[PDB]
Amino acid sequence: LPAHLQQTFSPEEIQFIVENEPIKIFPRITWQLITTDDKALNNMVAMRSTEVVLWIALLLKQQSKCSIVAPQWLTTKELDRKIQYEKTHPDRFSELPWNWLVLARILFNKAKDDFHDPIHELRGKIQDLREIRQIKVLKGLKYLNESHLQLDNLSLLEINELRPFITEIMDKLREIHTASL
Amino acid sequence: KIYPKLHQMDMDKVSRVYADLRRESISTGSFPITVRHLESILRIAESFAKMRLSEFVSSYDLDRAIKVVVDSFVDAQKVSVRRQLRRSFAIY
Amino acid sequence: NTEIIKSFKNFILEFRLDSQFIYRDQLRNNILVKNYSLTVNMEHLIGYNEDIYKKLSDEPSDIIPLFETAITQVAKRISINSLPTFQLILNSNANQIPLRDLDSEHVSKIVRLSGIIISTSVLSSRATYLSIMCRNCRHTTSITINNFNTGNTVSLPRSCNCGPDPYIIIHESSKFIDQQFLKLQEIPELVPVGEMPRNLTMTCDRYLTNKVIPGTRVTIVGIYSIYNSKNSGVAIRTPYIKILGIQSDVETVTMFTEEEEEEFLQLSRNPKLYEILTNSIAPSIFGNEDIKKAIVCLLMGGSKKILPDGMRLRGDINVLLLGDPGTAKSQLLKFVEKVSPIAVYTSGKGSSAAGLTASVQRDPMTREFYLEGGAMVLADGGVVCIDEFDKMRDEDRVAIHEAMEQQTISIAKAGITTVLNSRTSVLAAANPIYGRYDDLKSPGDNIDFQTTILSRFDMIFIVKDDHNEERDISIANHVINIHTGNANAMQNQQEENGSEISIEKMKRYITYCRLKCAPRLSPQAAEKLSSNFVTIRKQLLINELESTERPITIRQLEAIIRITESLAKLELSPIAQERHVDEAIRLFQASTMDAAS
Amino acid sequence: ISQFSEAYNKILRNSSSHSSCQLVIFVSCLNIDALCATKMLSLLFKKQLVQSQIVPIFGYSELRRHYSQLDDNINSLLLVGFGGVIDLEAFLEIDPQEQSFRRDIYVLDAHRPWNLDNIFGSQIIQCFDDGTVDDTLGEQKEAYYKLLELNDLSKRKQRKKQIHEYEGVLEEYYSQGTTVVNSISAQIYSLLSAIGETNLSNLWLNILGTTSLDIAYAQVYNRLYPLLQDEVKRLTPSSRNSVKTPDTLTLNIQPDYYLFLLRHSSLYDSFYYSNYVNAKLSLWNENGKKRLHKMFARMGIPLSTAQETWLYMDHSIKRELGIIFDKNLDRYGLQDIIRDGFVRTLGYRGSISASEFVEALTALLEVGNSAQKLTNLRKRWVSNFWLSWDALDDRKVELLNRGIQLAQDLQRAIFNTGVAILEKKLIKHLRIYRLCVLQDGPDLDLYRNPLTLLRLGNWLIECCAESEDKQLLPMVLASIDENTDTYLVAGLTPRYPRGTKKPILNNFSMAFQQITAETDAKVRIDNFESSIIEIRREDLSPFLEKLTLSGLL
Ligand SMILES: Nc1ncnc2c1ncn2[C@@H]1O[C@H](COP(=O)(O)OP(=O)(O)OP(=O)(O)O)[C@@H](O)[C@H]1O
Repeated sequence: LPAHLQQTFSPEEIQFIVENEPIKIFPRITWQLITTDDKALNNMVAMRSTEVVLWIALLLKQQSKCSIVAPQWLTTKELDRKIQYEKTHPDRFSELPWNWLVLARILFNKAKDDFHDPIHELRGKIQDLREIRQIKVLKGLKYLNESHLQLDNLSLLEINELRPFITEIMDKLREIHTASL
Repeated sequence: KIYPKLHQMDMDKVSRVYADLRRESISTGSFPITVRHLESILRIAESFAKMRLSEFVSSYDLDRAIKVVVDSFVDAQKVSVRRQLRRSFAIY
Repeated sequence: NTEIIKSFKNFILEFRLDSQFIYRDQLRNNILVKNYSLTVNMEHLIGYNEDIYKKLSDEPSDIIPLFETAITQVAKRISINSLPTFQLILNSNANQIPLRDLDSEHVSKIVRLSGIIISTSVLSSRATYLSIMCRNCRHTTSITINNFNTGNTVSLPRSCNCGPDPYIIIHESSKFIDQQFLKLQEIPELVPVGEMPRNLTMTCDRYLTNKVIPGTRVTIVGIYSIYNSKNSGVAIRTPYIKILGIQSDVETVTMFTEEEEEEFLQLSRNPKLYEILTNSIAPSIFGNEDIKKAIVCLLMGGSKKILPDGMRLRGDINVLLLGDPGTAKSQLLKFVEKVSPIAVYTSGKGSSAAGLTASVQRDPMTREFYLEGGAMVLADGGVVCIDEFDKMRDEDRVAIHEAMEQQTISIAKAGITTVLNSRTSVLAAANPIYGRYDDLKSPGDNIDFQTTILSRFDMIFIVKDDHNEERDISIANHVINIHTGNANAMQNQQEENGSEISIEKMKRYITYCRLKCAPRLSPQAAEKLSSNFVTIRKQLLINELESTERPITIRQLEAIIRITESLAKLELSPIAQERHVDEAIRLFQASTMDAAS
Repeated sequence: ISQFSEAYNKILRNSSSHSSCQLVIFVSCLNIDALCATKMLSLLFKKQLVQSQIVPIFGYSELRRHYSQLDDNINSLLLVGFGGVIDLEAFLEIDPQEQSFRRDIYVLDAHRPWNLDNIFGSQIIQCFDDGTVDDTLGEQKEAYYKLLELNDLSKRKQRKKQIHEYEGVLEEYYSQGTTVVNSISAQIYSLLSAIGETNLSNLWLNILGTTSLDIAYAQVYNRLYPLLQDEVKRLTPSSRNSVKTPDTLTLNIQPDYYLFLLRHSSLYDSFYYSNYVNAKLSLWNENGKKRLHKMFARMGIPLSTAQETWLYMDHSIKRELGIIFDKNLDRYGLQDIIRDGFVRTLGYRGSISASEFVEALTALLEVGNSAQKLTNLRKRWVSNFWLSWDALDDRKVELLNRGIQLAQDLQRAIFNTGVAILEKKLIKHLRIYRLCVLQDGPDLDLYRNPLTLLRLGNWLIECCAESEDKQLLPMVLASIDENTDTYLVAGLTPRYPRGTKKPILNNFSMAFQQITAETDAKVRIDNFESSIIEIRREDLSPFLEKLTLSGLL
């Protein structure tokens, strides 16, 4: 019996989920491990790009034996066209890595060192897009009615925290109207 | 300027020496021993020390402090105090 | 000048103290609030830029507008009408300054200060924006007061023939703000010398207003300056000071943080939760725990029963400290005032200049009339400390007879007859006549003559100081330990460390509690008590069978009833316990004993 | 007597295990110099993810209460601060266990002389002598190789004289002032630098660790600035700002002062509670008091401005401050204040002097928290210990401010109680040495911490003698509150006014051993620190007479 949350996913859970996503890195390394579902790999070439699951990358990076690739989608200069595209589209939320919130929080824990001036940089940049995305949630949130929601593009993290909000809502709405029938 | 302070150690005697200064002093008159009255002895002591410029309470500072209070309380007594005089001798 | 804006905007954005930046958070935090406000940490500000702080400190008044007009900028970014300018409050705790010293040097200098307010003016408007038109040219214009130090700073421009200054006010289109006009006084403790304490008018605007109760101990910041006014010289201007920001010691304010409830819940769980407070009230004090205990029951506030009809139970009771000097009761109430969030210490006469009667006074200008105030009103809904209650002039002493029960004062003075509400809980410390022998006498023949004064009182205490050797030497040495090296004072740390109340938090605890629970007695407690006093009512009359003169009322029982919720309120329980009641009986029994003597 | 790396490499084969490991660092004990070296090492294994125990040992014999308590699977071991004097083969015994022994012990001590049993008889050791004093120190070679294995009556009598010759020689060594060589973290950092790792934190830690004993001379440390100064040269995060940056935001060299709580207090009291300022200016008295104010009259400083926070000092007051110092302080002999010692810069959270950074950590030691009570209280010091270890953490700075503030609370009573003592003239001049005792005072519990009177004594010894002619001397001190005349007695040594020509070491510590080898009634070596001892007032009086004579120095 979970008690809490328990219906919504924990942010610690969803990040625990996003850990499962594969990404390329630059190992210092040159048994097996067989593991289970990895399928990878032959002992990896030092200073070479290879796609691997996220949390394992945290491992060798935790020993600093590996160098994680920066997301191509993660370019602050590149990200402005999104906020550019976002600032000109009051409706659409544009495009998302879909895990990216936890990433940046996690990316800057350790892997921060790999990027060029991530410091004092995207954190603000990402933050602006974070709320401008978030603000557009509530602005469209006034439209909220049963039985349909066009949620479109949103980061699941905020989607998770918003879960208790609307899920508790429309059920009232759907109930009250349908009950009214 | 000068701010005298007692050391609790040797001051324990007064709490002991006062016990002589209440009940036996209570034995005559009504009482007239007061809780406040004891508080005075310290305000008494603080004076001579600054006069000594010691910055802290000394025994000699108390020596007057008690004696100042002893007969002071004594004179309040009736002529029967002449008998009350002889017991206070221990507090000298 | 310009573009210094973005530098704050940078600290508005560029700034992140790891792991999370603040003011940029605070803004959106205030956004949905529609708070239209920001509280700045200035001591934090220097941490960002060292230059702009003193660069701000040079002429802070002029860079005031450089903020809220800037804060809207990204706020407007985050808003994406109409959007009124936010109200910033910057604050610092670092070097506190005495009211005793205000140097003209400090003009246009921001200064954090502690203070004790006399009072504050009723709120009045200031128009942040206005539209104005030529009474002649039909020319359309608009003006704003974007910021100000009252000057008057601005007036109608005379350039529209047409003139002079044909432009005129339009209020409808104009937009407005408020000001409190606080009058603050220095802390009484220091350093008035023999001289009377200076008093000062502090300027509170918009959100600044209504933020502080009159008479409260407060810490405040703002700018020293001078206004010529007119209503001095040659060409001398009267002193005034801006308030920004005011971060006042909590409360010094019904709301509070959530985790506070929990730590109190930790206290509410304690079996000794009441008994520890028995020690907390008297760190320096020795004995008289019954009277000591009798303190707390009144501390939580009395029974308020408003259910129809308009008849309502009062609070909080009455108590008498009467006993020979060396009772330390006046010293006691001095602790009492410190313990009450709102209380008035009165030894009078009145205290200090305060009318023991809330009284009427005329307005100097424009004649008219107003309530001049009264101690009952000053402390209303709270603690009342009284000394020399026997030395009180009996005429306004009469007003006391009313103040305690009906708890509403009314005076016909001039044209204003209005009936004020007084919810205060009074306690009488007045010394008994002729020392010990009055106990050899009737219990009465002390207050006035009649005990009808006692009638309005509830728990009245007669201190019996007996000269017991061991009893004195205990507290006797306890006294010396109170002194240097303050051995007793160091004992509280381990009492603070392990259990014992800090008593300032406790005040917050009580204030928490006082507003929290509304305990209603269990049905069987009353019948336990109904069976109780009926004996006491019957028994004391058995003492009255000798025609012995001393006393009893049904109001005597009702007072006891308020003791039921008293400690029970400390328990926080919704209903009074059966077991809980009993201590009130034996405790009030100790009060009844005073009648027994 | 081995290179650190291979010794560290030696643990590597002994390291990784499941269940791990097994080795246990010993935190021993009170002195912070171990603390930095632990975390750097603590971080070292973090890099390798090496599991192990962390024990904040306090009692000198407490390790015996522990080593004799929990040792099971431990295949390897490292200790800190101890063993440089007394042998654990005697202390533990040991008992050679299985050549290719099952367990080995790294022994960290910066104090000399090393124990005779340390280097030779390599067992758990791994003698820690490397690389400081090898030396030689060729004297220990005759303490064994000559000693071992040791007409015929002539050759027999000839050997014994040679034996007594070496015994007579060996008798001097190991009987001698126990003194620290250098901050252990430095050599550990050398090993840290040996593996190639240099972390601005880690160097800061050396900067931190180096600072630990800085209150007591250097002495090598004076040349150890540059060793660190080279490092600040070895590392330049950028050529220029790059403002702030909001993150790193890193340390830089500054004109540091013996002035206390510089950034963290009003400059006025900053002089007032500064110990170096104390005796030089005779701060306790009213006479020299105004003279400092006279310096503000020289400095052109408003008295209230001295009352002002260091945060808000005018930029003029800032930039001209040292120049004001340049034009003033030298007149009073205050010219040796300014130090180029390094300062961390947290920007938004502010820059801090490691010296100042240290003192806050020092406040953690005594506060921020029958015979069982002392173990209970010593445990509280250990209970209070980790909270101080918590203060080692970087992100947690807010908690530091308590000690930051509490340190200010310390000297307030520190500067308070001591000066009170000054009025009574309680020093016993004696002849051989200056001597003192505290029979009474408020809050001796706070004085129960050795560092309390230690910072106090140092605040005293330099106060009582600047000099203050003639002949700077070791100080006597004792104090008592409760626990039946415990009377903690800590050793004290004279301070030169910036002119330590000689090591001069320690004497009484040997002399304290003289009485502990004597009737030794109520005297307690229970203190890990040789300079500090527990004694009953009842037996200390004769202990004093036994202390007065025979004087070893
Ligand atoms: N229970 C007690 N605890 C602590 N101090 C006490 C107690 N009883 C008496 N004293 C001491 O006796 C003195 C009484 O002085 P104080 O002025 O408080 O008397 P009082 O009872 O308030 O005067 P009055 O009776 O006129 O109201 C104080 O110094 C106080 O320390």
